[PDB]
Order: sequence, then C-alpha cells, then structure tokens
Amino acid sequence: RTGGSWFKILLFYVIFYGCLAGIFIGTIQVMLLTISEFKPTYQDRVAPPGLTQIPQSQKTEISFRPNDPQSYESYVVSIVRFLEKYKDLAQKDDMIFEDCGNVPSELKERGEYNNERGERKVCRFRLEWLGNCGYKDGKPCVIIKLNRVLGFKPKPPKNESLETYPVMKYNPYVLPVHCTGKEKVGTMEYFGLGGYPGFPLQYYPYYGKLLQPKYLQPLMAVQFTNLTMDTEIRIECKAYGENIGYSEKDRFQGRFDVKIEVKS
Amino acid sequence: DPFYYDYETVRNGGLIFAALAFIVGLIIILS
Amino acid sequence: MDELKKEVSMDDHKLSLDELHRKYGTDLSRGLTPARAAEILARDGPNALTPPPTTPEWVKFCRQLFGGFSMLLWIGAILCFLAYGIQAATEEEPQNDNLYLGVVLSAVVIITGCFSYYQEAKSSKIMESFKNMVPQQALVIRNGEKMSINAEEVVVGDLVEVKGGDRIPADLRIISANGCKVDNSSLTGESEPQTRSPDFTNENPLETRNIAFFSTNCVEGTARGIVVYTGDRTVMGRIATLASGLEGGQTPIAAEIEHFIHIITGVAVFLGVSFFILSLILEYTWLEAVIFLIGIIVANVPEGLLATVTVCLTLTAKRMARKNCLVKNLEAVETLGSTSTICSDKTGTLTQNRMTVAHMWSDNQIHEADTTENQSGVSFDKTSATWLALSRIAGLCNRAVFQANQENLPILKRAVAGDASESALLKCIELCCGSVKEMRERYTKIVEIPFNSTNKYQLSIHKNPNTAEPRHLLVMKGAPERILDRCSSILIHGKEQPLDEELKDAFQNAYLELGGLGERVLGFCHLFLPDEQFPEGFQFDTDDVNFPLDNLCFVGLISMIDPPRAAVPDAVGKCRSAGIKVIMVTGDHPITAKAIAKGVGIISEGNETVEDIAARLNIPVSQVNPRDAKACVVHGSDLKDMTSEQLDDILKYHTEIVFARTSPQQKLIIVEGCQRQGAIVAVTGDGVNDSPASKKADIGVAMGIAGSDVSKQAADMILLDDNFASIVTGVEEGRLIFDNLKKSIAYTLTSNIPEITPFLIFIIANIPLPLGTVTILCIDLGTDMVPAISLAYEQAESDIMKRQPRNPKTDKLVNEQLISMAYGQIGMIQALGGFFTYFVILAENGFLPIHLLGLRVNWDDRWINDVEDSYGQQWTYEQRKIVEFTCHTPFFVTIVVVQWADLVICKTRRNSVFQQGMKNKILIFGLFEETALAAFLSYCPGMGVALRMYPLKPTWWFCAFPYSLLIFVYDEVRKLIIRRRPGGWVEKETYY
Ligand SMILES: C[C@@H]1O[C@@H](O[C@H]2C[C@@H](O)[C@]3(CO)[C@H]4[C@H](O)C[C@]5(C)[C@@H](C6=CC(=O)OC6)CC[C@]5(O)[C@@H]4CC[C@]3(O)C2)[C@H](O)[C@H](O)[C@H]1O
Ligand SMILES: [Mg+2]
Repeated sequence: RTGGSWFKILLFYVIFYGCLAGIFIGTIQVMLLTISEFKPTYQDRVAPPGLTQIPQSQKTEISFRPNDPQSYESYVVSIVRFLEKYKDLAQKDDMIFEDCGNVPSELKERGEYNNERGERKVCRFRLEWLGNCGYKDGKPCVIIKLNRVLGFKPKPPKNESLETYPVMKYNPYVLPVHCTGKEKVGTMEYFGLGGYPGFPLQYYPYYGKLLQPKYLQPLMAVQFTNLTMDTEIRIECKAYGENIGYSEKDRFQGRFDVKIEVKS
Repeated sequence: DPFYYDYETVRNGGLIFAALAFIVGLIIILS
Repeated sequence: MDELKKEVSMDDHKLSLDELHRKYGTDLSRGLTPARAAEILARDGPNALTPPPTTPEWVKFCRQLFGGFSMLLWIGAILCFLAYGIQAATEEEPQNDNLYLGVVLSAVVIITGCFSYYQEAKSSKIMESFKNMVPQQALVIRNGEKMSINAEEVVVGDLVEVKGGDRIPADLRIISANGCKVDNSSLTGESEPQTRSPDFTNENPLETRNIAFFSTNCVEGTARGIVVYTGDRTVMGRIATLASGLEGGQTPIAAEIEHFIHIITGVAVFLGVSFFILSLILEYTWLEAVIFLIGIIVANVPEGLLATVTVCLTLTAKRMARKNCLVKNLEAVETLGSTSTICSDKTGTLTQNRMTVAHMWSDNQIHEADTTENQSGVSFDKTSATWLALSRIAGLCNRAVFQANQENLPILKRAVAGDASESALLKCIELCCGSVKEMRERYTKIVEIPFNSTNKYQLSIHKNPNTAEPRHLLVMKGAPERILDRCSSILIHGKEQPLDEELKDAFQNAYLELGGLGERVLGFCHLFLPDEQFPEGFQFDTDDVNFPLDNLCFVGLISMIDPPRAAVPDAVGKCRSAGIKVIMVTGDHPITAKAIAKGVGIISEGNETVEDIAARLNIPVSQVNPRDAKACVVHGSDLKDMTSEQLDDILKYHTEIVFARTSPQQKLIIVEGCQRQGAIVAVTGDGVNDSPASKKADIGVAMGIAGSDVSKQAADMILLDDNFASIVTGVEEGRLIFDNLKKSIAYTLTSNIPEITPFLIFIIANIPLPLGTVTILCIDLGTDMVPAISLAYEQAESDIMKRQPRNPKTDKLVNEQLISMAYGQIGMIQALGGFFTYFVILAENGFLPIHLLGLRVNWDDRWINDVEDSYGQQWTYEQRKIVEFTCHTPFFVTIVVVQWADLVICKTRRNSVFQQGMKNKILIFGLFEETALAAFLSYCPGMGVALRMYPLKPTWWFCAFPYSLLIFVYDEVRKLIIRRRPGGWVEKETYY
C-alpha cells in the first residue's frame, strides 16, 4: 500500500505500453505493406478446392419429416439465402455482367491481375438453369458449389481417365460431378448449365473479389427422388479432374458426404 | 501452377540444420 | 511435556555411602542378589535408550506433496482434470488439451517427488555405512562376584566397576576411586579429564566428582559406584529424548517458496475472475464465462518451475558433496547464507578435543609449538642444547606408548595408551625428534617414582647411552612450583647456571603467562648423579630416599591445551567479514572458554568484558557502565535465574558474546532468544549436549568424525572431514544459488505473459486462436526447461561475501519488483512479438488483420466449409485450420526467439552483459538445444498430427527478430541506468 508514487507508476506504463503499442502497430502497418490488394501472397494451403453444400447440415445430415412443413424450414432458409444472390434482378445491366454462353463455353482470361482496366466482367447465371430447384418435400433439392480460387484453371480429366461411371464425356469445358454411397438406395438427377452434371469452364479463373465484386460462381442442383424414408442413407458427391484432389482428413476436399433421412 | 510449394525440401532442409545445432551443442557441452 | 526437560535436574549425591545403600537396599562390597537383579530389571526396563522413532516407509512419498508448490500442481492438475469432464458430458472436443494437461502435471508431481525421495535415501545409506556404534559389556559386582554383562541388564542398585578405557554403562554414584579421571565432553563439552572421587564436591549434580554420567568414558584410573540412573533415567539420557523429541520447524528457503505462491495464485484468480466478468459483459452465458475462469490457471501456474527449482537445489548441493559438505535435507542447502548469527560448540567443534603441547619455556624464552592436525605451522627451535635435555625428559619421564599397529595413521591421529598430558608429550616428541621408543631403549629405565598424589611429581633413573659419561641420569616432571622448589641450577644454552632470583622470576613470568592462556603447565628438570655415590650396579630404593631429590638442574617448562582446528580461526573471521554474528555456546569454564574465544576471533583484540574493565581500573564490578563492555561472558550459573527479556537484552547490546558452562537446555534458550530477534541462526556442535540446540536451529551442522550419534541425527548438515572452511564455501554457494534462483524464476515467469494473452484477447476481439495448448506445454517443459536450469550456473555479479546477510523478512525471493518486469514489461514485449508473427502468417495467407475481428465464431464453425477471406477466396474447415495450427507453431518458435533475449538479460541483474561476458557454458548450449528443439518440433514427419505442429516457411522465423533484439536493448539500457544511478526510482522499482 504505497502512496504519492502511484503517479510514478501510472505515468510510466502509460507511456510504455504507449510506445510498446506504438511499435506493435508500427510493424503491423509495414507487413500490411507487402501483400497485394489483388492476390494472396500464399495459396499453397487451398491447393485442393473444397466442395461445399448449401443445405446447412448440422453434422453433415439432413433428417426431416415430409409430414411437417416446419420440419425442414431450416434447410429451406439457408438454401434460400445462397440463391437470393443469383437473382435475375441482381444482375440486369451488362454492367457489370455478360450473358456468357448458354452452355459449357470456353474460359477467357480477362487480362491480368491489375487495376489497369475496370472491374473485370462477371459471367451471369440463371436460377432457371437449376430445374425443379418449391422446394419439394418428397425429395429435397440439394445444390453443390465449388470453392473460389484465384487463378484456378480447372482442367477436366482426359478421355483416358474415367471409370464406372461419370458420364457424359464433356471433355470440352465442364467439371463432372457424380454422387454415390453397394448400398444403391437412390435415383440421381442433375439440373445443369446446358443440363450437364458439371461446372462450365467459362467462369474461371475467378479474379478475386477486390477485382470482381458481385462475381457469381456456378451452381449444380442435385436432388434424388425414389429413396428410403425409414433409414439414414450415406451418399457422397465427388468432383473430378487433374486439378482436383482429396485427402483422408478433410472430408470436404472436392466432395461432400450427406446423411439424409426423410422420416415419416 | 504457381500454386505449389517445395515444402518437401524445406522439411528436408530444416531437419538437416536442427540436427546440426543438436550436435554443435554436443560439441560445446562435451568439451 | 518437554518443558520438564528445560530445567536443571536433581540428584542425591549428598547422601552418605550408607543412605545410598539403604535407599537401594544393595551391598557396597557384594552388590545385590542376581535374584534382586533380574527382579529390579522387569520392574523398570532394560538399560538403553528407547528405540528411536526413526522408522519411515514408502508412504514417505506423501511428504513430497506437502510442499505448497506440489499442492498447486495437484490442485491444478486436478482442477484441470475436471475441465475435460465438464465439457465431455456435452461434446468430446478438447480431450488432448485438458485431459492431457492434467496427466502431464500429474506425472510431473510424481517425478519431482523422486528427485526429492532419492535424496533422503542416498544420504542415509551414505551415512549409515559409517562407524556403527556397538555397545560393549559392563563390569558389575553381584554377590561379591564381579562379572561382565549386556549393558542393558544393569539395574538401579548394582555395583559397577569401571577402568581406563571403557565407558560409563549407566549413571553412577562413586563409592571408591583411585586416581580416577573421566571425559565429560558430552555434558560440559570439556575434554580435559575430570577427576572422580567418592566425596561430593559441588552441590550441582553436574560438578560433583562422586557422580559419573552415562555416555561418558573413564579416561584413566579405577573406581566403583552404585547405579542410581538407568536408561532414559540417565542425566544425558533425558537429553536424548528431548533432542529427538523436539519440533522441526519451518526452514527459511521454504518460507520464500510458500510466500511466492500467494503472489502467483494472487493474480491467477484476479485475472481468472476479472476476465470472467469481462466475458459476461461480452455476451457470454453462465456456461462459458466460468469455463474461462477455470481457464486462467495453467497459463498462470508454472508447470515446470517446480521441477526447475528442485533440479537447481539438488545441483548446488552436489557441488558441496564435492567439497566434502553433505546434507540430509534439500531446503538446508540454502539456509547457510540466509544466516545472520552462528551459534557454535567449543569442544569438538571449534577445537580438536585432544591435549596438545602448545608452548615451552626453555632458554628463558617462550617458544610455541605447531598445534594443527596437519602441522601447517612451523617449528620453533631445535638447535639449542637445552631443547634436547628437555626433549629427553618428556620422552623418558613418561609412561605413554603408542597403541600397537598404527605406523599407518599420522602421529596426531594414532590412539595413545595413557592420560591426557602424557599422550600430548609422547606425540609432541615423536613428531619433531623421531621415535621416542628409540629414547627409552638407548636410555634404559632402572627405577622410577610414578606420579604421586602427594609428591605432585614423577621421576625416573635412566642408564646414560653416552659411551663417555654414561652415568645414572635423573629425570622428573610435575607442577612448576614443586619442580622449582627442588632446583639449584638451570641448564641454559647447554651449560648449567645458578638459580638466580632473576631467573626465579622470569620463570614466574612465563608460568603465569602460559597459565593465563588457560593452558596446563609442566615443569621439567634433570640431574646427572655423582657416579661416586652410585657405581655401575647401584641399586636404587624407590620406596626410600637412596638418591638426590633436592637441588636438581631445571631444564624448562612446557604447556598444553585443547588447541582449536586447522583453519577454525581464519574461518570465523570470514563470517564476521560477512556480517554474521559469532556466538560461543559451551558448557565449559569461563577461564578456558573466553580463552579459545580470543584465539579464534569470536572476541577480537582490544575488546573487554565488564570484568576486564573492572580489573584494569581496579574498581568494583557494579561500577563499570555495562555499555562500555562490547564483549562479555556468561556462566550458566548466572543464566539459571535470567528472564528471556534479559538474554534478549544481553544479545542486543553485545557484539562478541560467550555463554559458558551452559547446560544443553540453555543452548536451546540461547538459540531461541536469538531467533526471538528474528534472525536466522545456525548451530554447529558435536557433543550430544548440543542436539536440543542444533535441532531447534534453522539449520544445524554436525562434526562427522568426532561428533556423537544423536547430534548427527538431530542435525540438518554433516561435515564429513570437519573442515570448517567448507562453511564459508557453504554460505557463499548459499548466497550464489539464491540470486540465480531469482534469475530463473524471472526467465520462466516472463514466458508466461505471451502464453496467457493469446487466450484472453481471443475472447475480447473474437479472433482465431493464436496459440494452442499443446503449444504452451512445448515451452514450459520443452524449450523453457534447459535455459532455466542453465541459470543455476551464473557467477556473482560482485563479491557477495562482501555483503550483509539478507533480511529474511524484507528481501523476499520473489518480490513485487521482479513481478513488474517479467509481467508488466518484458513479457509484454514478448507478447507483441508473438502476435506480430501471428498476423504475418495469416496476412500472407489471405486474412488481413482488420478482417480478423469477430471471425472466431464462423472460423471455429466446423460446418461452414466456405469461409471467406479478405481476398474473396473460400476455405474449408480443415484448410483454414491447418493455418491456425501453423499459426500456433511459429508463435511457439517466435517465443523461443524472445527466450533467446530473455535468457541473456536475465543472466545478470545489474551488470551489463559486456561486463559479465559469456562465461556460462551451459547457458550457451541451451540456446542451441532450445532452438534445435523448436526447429525439430516443426519439420518432423508426423508431428503435424502428434502435436499439430506444422513446418514454417523461411520468412517465418524472422518474425520475432525485431522484437527479440528490442528486449535485449531495453534491459541493457535499464541496467546501465541502475548502475549510474544507484538510488533509486530505477533500481528500487525495476531492480529485481
Ligand atoms: C469460443 C469457444 O471456442 C472453442 O473452444 C475454445 C475454448 C474451449 O472449448 C477449449 C477446450 O475446452 C479450450 C479450453 O477451455 C481452455 C484451454 C485449456 C486453454 C488453456 C489455457 C491454459 O492455461 O493452457 C491451455 C487454451 C486452449 C484450451 O486447451 C482449450 C482449447 C480448445 C477449446 O475448445 C477452445 C469451441 O468452439 C467452444 O465451443 C467455444 O465456446
Ligand atoms: Mg562439545
């Protein structure tokens, strides 16, 4: 319990933490000074892209009762949010959109990673491309997505690498997308751009956000119909390509795994 | 493919220098 | 209880030979009946000290968990052993974090124990294989028959016959004794033999000559007495019980330790709860704001500190076993330098307890002999003829002989068959004049008058070896007055000369000078008989006067005393130079006591007692202002009626004190009284009458060889060679290891601030977890284990012997000043270095600082597999995690890089690193290992999983650099200021 010297401590720390805080910020500001606006200095961490799912699955599962309207309001909400973006109303004026090929077209590098030109043009995408996705209760619609990657040029497998059975062969410009779980208790349908079960190589390479605000990435509606309703089923979407890899630890590297159950 | 690191060579390159101080220090303790 | 033992005893030596027999119903010439014998046996018990309650067991391990520190480790590892179960009931996420951490601290306790249990195990055995005491047999008279029996069979009433060589079986009341001396170096601590007569002398059962006390040993002559006290009933016996039956007490070092916790826990709950309220106000349910409070413990409680300190102490103590100083306790290692006042025994401790020829008066000149064990001094003279005529007499008029088979052991250590004085002579001549048996052979003894009680002298008649004047030679020795009373001439420089009243005065000068030095004096003279009144075959009458006894040739005096140790004096001086108060507590007589005192430097030159003054100005006692007497001396007879306030006052106003003729129990009160001042006092004795003082001492210290068993037991330290000078070495090391302990607590606790904050702001700014748990454990026990220990080996930033003993109540081991440096200053710079590396790794990987606020929510979301960076890229769950964990790893490296810096600025306290240079060779190697370790814990094939440690990119390591170097500087500068302004608001604020 010391007195009269309290001001000696206070004044000390004040202008010590004060300068320590100065230096910590100082440096912070400088290392803020050697990284692009346009491109992350390191990307070797996201090497394999990751296939994410719109229906927000608590634990990779979509169990719900057809007989309840609210038994799947949760899966409805989030699937709503992802899609309110792709509105034909959000993207009307060629600024800054471009009605790309109604089908699987070819990619077109829009210059480089500079702000030397304007806002890099952004290919459109119609909510219509995703037929039958109410949403339906019988057989919920589940759309898939590919993770954004600056400079990523997906390269679909050559006609020489393909097994039983990802079809058709859209070697041109499209990333196949099959689904499975033995255990064949399903019936798979895919509502695509062109109708194909794959991504159009007309949307890459994605040019950052800072370079392409309002950019929009492809979608891939995939809902089943004839399925069990008294048991959980284990199905797994998977992407395919040279530029596509998977790991044992990450159960999301270019694939999902969904535990659907339409109990009622 | 500027999306690649030669991690395999820095792992092989650090493990070679942490095994050198491990033995340099064994030269100065056991003197 | 013991209070009964804090008081003088009673006895009945004042009873006539009859009474003592009528009270015990025994016989004086017969001794009681074997029937009355076995009987009085089963009545009380056997004659021995009850089995010492020294039977420990495996359960001892528990004692290693009494230490306040050990408690935290337990309270924590249990408290963090519950966090897992609290969450587990919900979701098994952090099962390696909490669950592991608990087990870790758990096992820690267990090993730390081992280094504490292996200590008091190795020390015992190492001291148990020593000279084992094997009780012998006693000689009793039962039914007029004398026999020998187990000493345990001796009962209160039987006749016991003792001789020269054995020891006192039990407490005796002499009834017969012929020239009987004994050794009271266990009660009075006085080596010089004490005659024993059936006649009572002093009213004090401690001075009477008709009582022999157990545990002693009859030096010479014979005697017989009745047993009045047996077993514990013995005078010295009661002391043993009070010695091994006393309380231990809390050590000094332990005080610092326990106090240190109060401060640690002190903040750990201030932050713990301060951040619990903060968490609430930050939108946190009652299931979280508390699950955090429990959080701020590990971060706040050193896990490796305990195992550190312990390793330190163990080490320092190993450096003392190398200098022949042993210990039984680990805490003791420190006490010796926290000491402010040393209480010392005189005999066996400061001295050697062996009569030795000290001085000689030949050629009207005072000579002085070398008195050390190893004869470190110098010779006096050997040229003068007188010396030879003196050396011959001491060697021939002498009956002492070296025990057989000792040509191996040095002269001063070989046992001798003979009394005190004569052993001394034997040894003294044997040393600087060759074998004495050579003298008793060349000069054959024909007739001699052994030393008579009336005669006061001992003479001999030897056949001269000279082939020229080989005529009967007469030699006698005895009291200086009796010898001079029978002298006509005085061999000076070879040729005889008249006993002038001039030299009958210069002998009266020496005899009173050597005597005043508390030394025993012997006078020597010889005579060359007239070969006319004595033929070649003359027969001498030892019973009648057949030869000349008067008018002999005086040759010289020689004196002897209980010389001190080798370096005892030089040693004591050291401690005084350090500011340690030296106090002699001996049960000896003032005369000799005060003597050895001025000889060892407990009492310096020019200082005086109230009495000394009284003698000089020739005034009464009660006329000298006590305050002018810086020294004094106190007889135990004066203390008996002294109230503690008086002793208090005696210790306050004097600087050089000598409590003499004190009873064991007084030692106790003296020590106590010194402690009552608040001082740290150490007791160093050998005689069993020292235990009660040595066990009550903050730290006791015993004499290995000459020390008795029970003092060794109640003692905290063992000098194996009795080298006092180790003591100095002891306090030095004690003071050195003290500071270096600070420096290590510093280093360690500094590491703490950059371990906590990452988990604090995590909750305040909602950013991903900068530092993971598995990480912290790779510092507090990974890299921050070597450096710390290395700090044990720092030297002194100055001469420490040159400074006063620390004030135990004021200069704590972990004071608030050291807190505000590691916590409020250095750790802070160590923290910022930590975060700098943080934002770097994230930024270069696409997550700017700004965007990092409030991310944790979604970040730690294990569903969102598309969280968006500041570049618009999208990350899965595991991918961004691999960055978090790779953001853990460098925070870990980065720390290490600031522990480079801390480790150096902590190697010193006031001296610049340039001044103290880099002598420490361990501290060096630690950097390399501390580093090599981090490096390894990174680029290890699999560690990425076993410890979620991922490799670091080139540009990674150099993230802390600019900070680490800042630290180095900030401290070097600060210390330069402390040096320039030794006030001060710079030193008394920051100076640990
Ligand atoms: C915001 C918070 O974030 C996640 O949890 C966080 C809090 C809590 O859960 C834990 C585990 O219990 C904490 C724990 O409590 C405290 C720690 C023992 C702490 C230490 C202090 C120390 O001194 O050394 C170690 C540092 C990490 C720690 O080892 C774990 C790390 C995993 C974590 O999981 C992290 C979850 O997502 C959670 O649900 C959400 O509430
Ligand atoms: Mg003694």
